Amino acid sequence: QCDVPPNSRFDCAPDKAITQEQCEARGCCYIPAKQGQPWCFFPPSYPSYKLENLSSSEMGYTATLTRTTPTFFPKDILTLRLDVMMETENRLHFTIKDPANRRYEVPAPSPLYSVEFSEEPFGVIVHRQLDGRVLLNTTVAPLFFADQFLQLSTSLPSQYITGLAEHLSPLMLSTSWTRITLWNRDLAPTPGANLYGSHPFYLALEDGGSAHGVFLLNSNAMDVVLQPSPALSWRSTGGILDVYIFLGPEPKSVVQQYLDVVGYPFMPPYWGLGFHLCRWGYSSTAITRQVVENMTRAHFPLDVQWNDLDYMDSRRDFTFNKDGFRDFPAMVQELHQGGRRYMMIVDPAISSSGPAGSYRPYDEGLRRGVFITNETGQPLIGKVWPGSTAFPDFTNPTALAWWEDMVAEFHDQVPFDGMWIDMNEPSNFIRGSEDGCPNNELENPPYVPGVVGGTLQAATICASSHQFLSTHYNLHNLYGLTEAIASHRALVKARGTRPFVISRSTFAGHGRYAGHWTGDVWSSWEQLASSVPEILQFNLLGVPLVGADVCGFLGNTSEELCVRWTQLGAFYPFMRNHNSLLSLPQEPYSFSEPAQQAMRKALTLRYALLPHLYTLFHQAHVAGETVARPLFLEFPKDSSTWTVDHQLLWGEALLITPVLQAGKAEVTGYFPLGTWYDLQTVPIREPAIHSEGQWVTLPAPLDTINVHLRAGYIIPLQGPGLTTTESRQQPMALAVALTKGGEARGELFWDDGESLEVLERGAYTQVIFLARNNTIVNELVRVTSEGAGLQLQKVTVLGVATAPQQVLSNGVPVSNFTYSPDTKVLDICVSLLMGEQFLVSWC
Ligand SMILES: *[C@@H]1O[C@H](CO)[C@@H](O[C@@H]2O[C@H](CO)[C@@H](O[C@@H]3O[C@H](CO)[C@@H](O)[C@H](O)[C@@H]3O)[C@H](O)[C@H]2NC(C)=O)[C@H](O)[C@H]1NC(C)=O
Ligand SMILES: *[C@@H]1O[C@H](CO[C@@H]2O[C@@H](C)[C@@H](O)[C@@H](O)[C@@H]2O)[C@@H](O[C@@H]2O[C@H](CO)[C@@H](O)[C@H](O)[C@H]2NC(C)=O)[C@H](O)[C@H]1NC(C)=O
Ligand SMILES: *[C@@H]1O[C@H](CO)[C@@H](O[C@@H]2O[C@H](CO)[C@@H](O)[C@H](O)[C@H]2NC(C)=O)[C@H](O)[C@H]1NC(C)=O
Ligand SMILES: CCCCCCC[C@@H]1N[C@@H](CO)[C@H](O)[C@H]1O
Ligand SMILES: *[C@@H]1O[C@H](CO)[C@@H](O)[C@H](O)[C@H]1NC(C)=O
Ligand SMILES: *[C@@H]1O[C@H](CO)[C@@H](O)[C@H](O)[C@H]1NC(C)=O
Ligand SMILES: [Cl-]
Ligand SMILES: [Cl-]
Ligand SMILES: [Cl-]
Repeated sequence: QCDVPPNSRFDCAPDKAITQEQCEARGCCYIPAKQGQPWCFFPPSYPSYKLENLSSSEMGYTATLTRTTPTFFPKDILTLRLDVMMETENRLHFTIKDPANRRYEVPAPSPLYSVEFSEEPFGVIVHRQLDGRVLLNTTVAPLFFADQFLQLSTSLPSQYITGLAEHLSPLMLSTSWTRITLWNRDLAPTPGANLYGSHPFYLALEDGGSAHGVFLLNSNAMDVVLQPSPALSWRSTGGILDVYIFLGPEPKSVVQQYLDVVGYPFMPPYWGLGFHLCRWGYSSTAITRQVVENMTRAHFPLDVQWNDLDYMDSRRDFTFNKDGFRDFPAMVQELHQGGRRYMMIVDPAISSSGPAGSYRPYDEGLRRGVFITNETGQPLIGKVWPGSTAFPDFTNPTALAWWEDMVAEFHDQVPFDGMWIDMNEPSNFIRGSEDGCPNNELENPPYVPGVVGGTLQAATICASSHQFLSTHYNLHNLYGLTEAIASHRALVKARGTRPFVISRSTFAGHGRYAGHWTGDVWSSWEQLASSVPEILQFNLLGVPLVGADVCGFLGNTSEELCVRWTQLGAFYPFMRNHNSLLSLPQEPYSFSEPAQQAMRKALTLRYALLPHLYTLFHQAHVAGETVARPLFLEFPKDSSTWTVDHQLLWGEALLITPVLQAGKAEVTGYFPLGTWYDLQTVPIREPAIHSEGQWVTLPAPLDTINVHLRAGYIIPLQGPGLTTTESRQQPMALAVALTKGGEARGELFWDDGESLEVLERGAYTQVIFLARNNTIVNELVRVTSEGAGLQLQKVTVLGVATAPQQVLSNGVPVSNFTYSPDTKVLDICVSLLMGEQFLVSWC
């Protein structure tokens, strides 16, 4: 009975340090590890639930689950209801609930899956129908379902699993007895720690390159434990088991299927894809204006100027000081006059210490009962930047109305273009409240997940504090998401155009409302390298508008680190350089001339690619696609890609291989089977890498980042500007990467860059580009006033093996072309319109 292979032992003492006698008294097996692996584990006969009265419904199954022997946890729920819903051919959904009490809940034709059930011990078994592979099997360990402890386990199909944000780790999670804690926490990113957000989703790869995803729709503090058998255990401190399985079979299909439940990514405004520049320490409008002046003087693109806490009066939301920021409104109006936008920090917590009637956000918040309350029904008071603060309850419909009013009234004073919502874990400088927290089972639960500080109260507010929908215990992991939703709506009402919200704290489904940055990353080579997996991970989780602080936030960047970080950072979907109060300056213009040139080239290339990046965001928004994606999403059948997380793709076609280490003049990266053209051969070293699926060492001097364009793809480009206001007026270009057989395909999505309801109203242009048999044509999917008059002036064709004798545009010899026999590049001058059918030919 105790003859269980070490890697298959499930922990029977997750709650406490246990002796052999206590372990055996629990009905568990005690076998010390020979050097982590649990010493106290469940025998196969450990009491679980028994399935009874399984019955077939329309859309699936229902059953009773009965536990006859209590666990070592208090308040086992001995009778459960199982509901299985076969929702689509790709999506299976099951719940396990208490039928006697409403518990907290987060607010050939055949399916790809088959489901069967173990009776005793109870388990759900999900097979992939096509190849019989076991994807889910919850029979592997007991089902625990107590008031403050849920545990469901499964076998995994492989050692390859990704998800369960937010943590600083490789894209592929370690299955070596790893405890991953989901409890939103203000902490500078470091490995093994619960960070700002919680995404209870994983994607599991299968031998051969198929994949499936599992979402547990549970917002409680949880541990997810991975062991090398391989297997996973969800361990939640409340709510219910609400489980979705997504059958893929392609990894990109798993992600889209997940996003079909939690929401497709919001469409950002075009300007939001430009360069953002911020620090804590721009302590006046004069200094802030000098940042824009200095960037402009040195020909550095900048779409958006930001301020941190500097702008506020005594670090309070919806104020500006009358010292350095007396003329704040004029500053922002002037930014708009120059074609730039403005962003500023907003904290959730509201100063509670001001004289009554002197600070409207608090005074009005008190009147309308917007704040999280304590045992006596008064506002819970903590400490953040302004001192004593109350915390808005963004589950309260009246708090939403209050937040809309405060944002709209402040926007009437200072016409900011979005909100940078920080400290929204929610972060508390003291433990729970100024008054501490009561002694109850929510504050002191029977199972505390592996959170930093060892308590649910650490760096946040009391768990038993009251919100409109439930206790903070159940809602904590949603706090940031609820603020992001409230802020999205507030910005839609205030401005009447697409909202731009960048949030620190997140939850599953965040990407439907807002973007994210990875928080207080050190200015280190390690954090530069760690940013690639984390940006890729957020893309898999439907938050494609993500990036890290370019050059790092904490400490002092070096010039070499800031060159490499700007080079990589230019391929973050959200690109912002941000810097701490105590740091040396790190604006592009603050470095040596050669570092400035490298940084200017990185920004120039990003601005040139913006029509492509915007089209990739359109695909995320309409089809649940990733923007930044790991190689394994695009080449899943090549198992060499599975562990690659220091390279990224933009969409299907652009491979970025950054230097992530000091003192390097070369980088080794994986090239999937195919031809990869060096983007340096496109007017804005091997001209083409011919790969069989192999590692290639590339030259990568300090002034260089390796970027390759996949053969078979066409990229739309636009001319330069220091803003997207300027760049969107420039003529466009195509980069056409031919296959050996002379084929390529690409597309362009164009709209006005900021209106709401564009796709519903049809207020966009959509064009497909096709290369075939020495011709390039456009195919007009939709042509409207927005995009019709886009000028195409240049067509660069890569992989043209012989010099053409003639190049025609609509049947007429072109004004000029150049052909380079060394690089096999054909560069063609044209005068065409994206929205009018053209034919470019050569021979
Ligand atoms: C629920 O939250 C409220 C605040 O909204 C807490 O009120 C606080 O209660 C303490 C006493 O328990 C007050 O401390 C007292 O302050 C006065 C001076 O103002 C001092 O003379 C007393 O010796 C004592 O320190 C505190 O002022 C008050 N805070 C505010 C903002 O009024 C309440 O205690 C919370 N309830 C629980 C059970 O946590
Ligand atoms: C499993 O179900 C049986 C039978 O339940 C009946 O039929 C169902 C379709 C549904 O309509 C129920 O409401 C019916 O009662 C349960 O056994 C019955 O228990 C009830 C109440 O204790 C009793 O009145 C009947 O005599 C029993 N009927 C039979 C045929 O034995 C049984 O309790 C269910 N098991 C569990 C664990 O819930
Ligand atoms: C799902 O997991 C269960 C438990 O690990 C597997 O059931 C065991 O199968 C082994 C080998 O066939 C038997 O010797 C054990 O007696 C079974 N245990 C129990 C509790 O039934 C089961 O095979 C797995 N199902 C699938 C389809 O893989
Ligand atoms: C110099 C110490 C820096 C650490 C504190 C930063 C506090 C706050 N959080 C940052 C964003 O995560 C932001 O820049 C600042 O307002
Ligand atoms: C802008 O550049 C000037 C001239 O080099 C410098 O004195 C000033 O401090 C800079 N200001 C900022 C905010 O970088
Ligand atoms: C960064 O540089 C400044 C100036 O030399 C210094 O005071 C500060 O401590 C440095 N920061 C770190 C973390 O070394
Ligand atoms: Cl012992
Ligand atoms: Cl509740
Ligand atoms: Cl390999």
